[PDB]
Amino acid sequence: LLPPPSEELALNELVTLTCLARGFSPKDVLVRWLQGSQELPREKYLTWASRQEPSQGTTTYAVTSILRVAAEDWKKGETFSCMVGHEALPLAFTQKTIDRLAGKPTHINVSVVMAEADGTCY
Amino acid sequence: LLPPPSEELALNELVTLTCLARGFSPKDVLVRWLQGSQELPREKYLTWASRQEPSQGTTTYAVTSILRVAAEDWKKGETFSCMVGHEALPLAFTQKTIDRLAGKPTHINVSVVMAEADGTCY
Amino acid sequence: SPIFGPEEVNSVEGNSVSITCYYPPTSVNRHTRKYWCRQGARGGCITLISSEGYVSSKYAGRANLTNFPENGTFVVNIAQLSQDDSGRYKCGLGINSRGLSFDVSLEVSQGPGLLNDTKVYTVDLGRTVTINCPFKTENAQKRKSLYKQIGLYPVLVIDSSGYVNPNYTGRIRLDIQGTGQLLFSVVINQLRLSDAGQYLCQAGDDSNSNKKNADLQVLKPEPELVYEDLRGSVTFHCALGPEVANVAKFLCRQSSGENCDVVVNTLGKRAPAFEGRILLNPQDKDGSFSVVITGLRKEDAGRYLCGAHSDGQLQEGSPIQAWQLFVNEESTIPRSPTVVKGVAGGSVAVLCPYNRKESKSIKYWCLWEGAQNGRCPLLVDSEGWVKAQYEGRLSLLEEPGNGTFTVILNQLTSRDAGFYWCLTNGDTLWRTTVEIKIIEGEPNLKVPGNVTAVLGETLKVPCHFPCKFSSYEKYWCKWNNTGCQALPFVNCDENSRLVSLTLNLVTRADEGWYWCGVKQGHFYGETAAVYVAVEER
Amino acid sequence: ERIVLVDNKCKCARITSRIIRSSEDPNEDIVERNIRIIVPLNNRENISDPTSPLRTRFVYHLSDLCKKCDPTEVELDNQIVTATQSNICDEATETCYTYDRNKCYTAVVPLVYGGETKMVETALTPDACYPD
Ligand SMILES: *[C@@H]1O[C@H](CO)[C@@H](O[C@@H]2O[C@H](CO)[C@@H](O[C@@H]3O[C@H](CO)[C@@H](O)[C@H](O)[C@@H]3O)[C@H](O)[C@H]2NC(C)=O)[C@H](O)[C@H]1NC(C)=O
Ligand SMILES: *[C@@H]1O[C@H](CO)[C@@H](O[C@@H]2O[C@H](CO)[C@@H](O)[C@H](O)[C@H]2NC(C)=O)[C@H](O)[C@H]1NC(C)=O
Ligand SMILES: *[C@@H]1O[C@H](CO)[C@@H](O)[C@H](O)[C@H]1NC(C)=O
Ligand SMILES: *[C@@H]1O[C@H](CO)[C@@H](O)[C@H](O)[C@H]1NC(C)=O
Ligand SMILES: *[C@@H]1O[C@H](CO)[C@@H](O)[C@H](O)[C@H]1NC(C)=O
Repeated sequence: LLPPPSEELALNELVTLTCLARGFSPKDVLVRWLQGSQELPREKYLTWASRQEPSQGTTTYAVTSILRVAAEDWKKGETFSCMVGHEALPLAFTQKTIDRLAGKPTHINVSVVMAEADGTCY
Repeated sequence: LLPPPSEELALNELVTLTCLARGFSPKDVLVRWLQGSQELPREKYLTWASRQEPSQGTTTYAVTSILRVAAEDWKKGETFSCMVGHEALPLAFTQKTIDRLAGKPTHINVSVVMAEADGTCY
Repeated sequence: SPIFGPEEVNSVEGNSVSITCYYPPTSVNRHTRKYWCRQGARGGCITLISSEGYVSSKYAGRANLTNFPENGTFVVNIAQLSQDDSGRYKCGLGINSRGLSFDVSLEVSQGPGLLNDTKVYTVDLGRTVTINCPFKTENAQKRKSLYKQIGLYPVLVIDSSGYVNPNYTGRIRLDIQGTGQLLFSVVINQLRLSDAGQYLCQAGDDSNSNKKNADLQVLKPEPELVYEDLRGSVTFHCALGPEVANVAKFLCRQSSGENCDVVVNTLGKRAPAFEGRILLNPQDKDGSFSVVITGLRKEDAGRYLCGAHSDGQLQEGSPIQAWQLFVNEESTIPRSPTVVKGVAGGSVAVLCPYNRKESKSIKYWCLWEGAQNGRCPLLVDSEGWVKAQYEGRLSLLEEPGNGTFTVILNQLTSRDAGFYWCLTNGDTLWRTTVEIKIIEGEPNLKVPGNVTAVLGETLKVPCHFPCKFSSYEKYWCKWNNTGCQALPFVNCDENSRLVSLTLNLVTRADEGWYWCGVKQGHFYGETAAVYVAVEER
Repeated sequence: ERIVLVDNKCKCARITSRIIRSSEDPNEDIVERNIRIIVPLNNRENISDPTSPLRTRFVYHLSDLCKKCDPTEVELDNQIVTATQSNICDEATETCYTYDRNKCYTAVVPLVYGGETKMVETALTPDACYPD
């Protein structure tokens, strides 16, 4: 489950999320979305078919999906989830979750170099 | 172009601005003053003659000028400008400008805003 | 960062010096302020002499500074040097607190005083020298030893009867013109850096251990500064003496851990990274040659050495020259395609840029053979000479002009792949190179084979083009030694094909080559070609 | 401090980046990013003389500094096509905070010559304005 592009974030409109599943052996799969704990109805998102991918012998398949949410819900701190059902999973389902503070940096240094010390170089 | 002295601002009657030109090889020079973006008449300021300064190598010259303006216009925020024309300048004239916020400032306010430091720079 | 000069500078007291710094010749950089400043400790970088007329109090009467705008250089002279002038300095442009500078190091050594009881000889690294030693009229039947005070041991490793060191083997002799008079001598061939120091000569001994000194100085060569830019070219001039005109000479590049890496040899070596873009020329009567390197990348900068040996490698005891190269990279040379693709039967067209104010010159076009040394036979010039086997498929055009000319080569084959150079007769040459790769496919334009003609009647030849060329202009030519210019006889009838050609009486003056082409006004494009003979009946 | 991404001279901002293959945990490593802002304390808001007082507020949008809108050349099949490189360059119009060493900045001032007036032209940066 992938975070939105920053260009979309710096415009104050709807932002977009992407789900990806790959490497599964029969072409039968289910994708659902969630917001917090509420399942969103399936007229709010677009999901493609399930096609096979170029690989080395053992045939496998892939599928994508997207979902566009409002920037105030993202910036407040509401979380979202993509959920995938397959027959070869032992508990038959998988979840991923994303929000802000996902790829936030760990260190920030700020230096205010005053006057009488300006020593930059070309 | 030099700001007024500190002790002239208290008596609140008139102030004076100084314009110095330095280090030019022929002794011919012109000096003109502006208020805002309009030229002042020639009979309102005083310009001395060009004289030869002490030697640190090649012989060079210097000239001065002063202009006396009302102390209310300095505190409104009017700008004054000094123009010097010489044989060796590129477009035959150059200028400097000054007002109340630039020169003996007694206050430095600066606010720097950086928007998206972690933002996939491509 | 684009500023360059001599990194280290040495002299002695009382002598003068001359320092040169280089800058890009843009018009801001010619009119701005130049300065020489002494980067001391405790913060500042105080200026000593400037371009506007400032001379300091310590430099009064001793120095000046001259700006040469057409070179892009400025020189600093300093006379009457002392020992307090040793330190770190800086060239520069503009304001000191920015960084448009270059660091220079200057060391001044104490001279000679009241120890002048020796006769010194100076010599280049890898040459001959003599050490004269006056033989006298009684000390013949002793040993003619020669120490060298390694520490303070008297280290006799030379005797004048063959009792030599395995270190100093193969190059030491003596030759007799003594037997009573006051000289004999020893010639030392192929000196090293290791063979310096003080020599305590003798010739026999009368037993007071009476001493004679004769010291030598061996010096490593001073590099010449070369200043070039990105996508340009350089030439070195290797000018060793005529003594080694039958030896194999070479050119390495110094690396970090004392390692030359051979760029060219005379016995046929090359790096892989210089394929297509290097030349080596035959040497003159003085035994002096030149090495040309084009298409300068960023990593080409560094020290270079040219020398001579029997094998073609940097060995100790060989005479060398030196250079230091700087690639500017704030260049004004326009960028260009490096590779140009084509298919068999099709055409190519490459643009070759020169300098705009050198437009009154003659232009050339190479083919880099690269077999033995590196060699440019010409194929076509702007005078009106073409090669023999390139007849009917080569031309040089002066359009678009004003920075660029154009050369067209069609009827391609799989053996036309190679590296090609473009040359002028101007003052300073850029030499640009392009690689022609041959890929698979078929040509866009389509013409028939070679046509005949009956004894005097109308000919008609078609020439097709697809709808990607519908936006463009169509023309023909007849090829001669001075290029080609278009014809009035064409129809261009069909809206998306069939630009024709009509020759309504076949004379003998038409039996040549004809072209069919595409151009966007000034820029040229694809081309096909056919021949038209005339038979007997 | 190894590879330059942005070197902007209308705002005088420079962004570099470097993969620091750190010592501990030698199969993972960090990505460092350095930003340098030089702030002029005596420039105006518009670059003319009497505009407005000295600028006291400086704003930098990294989505605008990293922008790329000049057309490029791409070899797809056996062809040269021209493409754009950005989604947002619907348009100079940007405000500059500093000058630039390689460009002139001039002005126009009316002065009197006994009779009429003229339209005398004045250089604001004298090093870069020689006709050459
Ligand atoms: C920042 O300041 C500059 C300099 O003052 C402004 O540019 C100038 O704007 C004036 C007024 O729009 C222009 O004057 C016009 O001149 C033409 C004749 O050329 C005349 O037809 C008009 O009636 C008017 O008088 C001037 O050409 C123009 N450009 C210069 C001096 O190069 C600029 O608009 C200011 N920008 C901002 C964002 O404040
Ligand atoms: C470019 O630099 C060269 C140095 O190689 C200058 O040539 C010398 O110029 C001085 C004049 O100050 C002469 O006295 C010398 O005889 C010149 N030659 C040598 C070998 O030193 C040259 O002047 C510079 N270019 C221009 C246009 O001045
Ligand atoms: C001044 O420059 C000239 C170059 O014309 C040079 O010959 C002379 O030695 C310089 N004077 C000094 C170093 O005192
Ligand atoms: C040559 O090129 C320059 C720069 O592009 C241009 O200003 C000039 O007008 C050109 N000359 C001609 C004759 O086209
Ligand atoms: C074209 O055909 C003529 C017919 O004899 C021949 O002489 C000539 O060499 C041909 N040229 C090519 C390039 O095939």
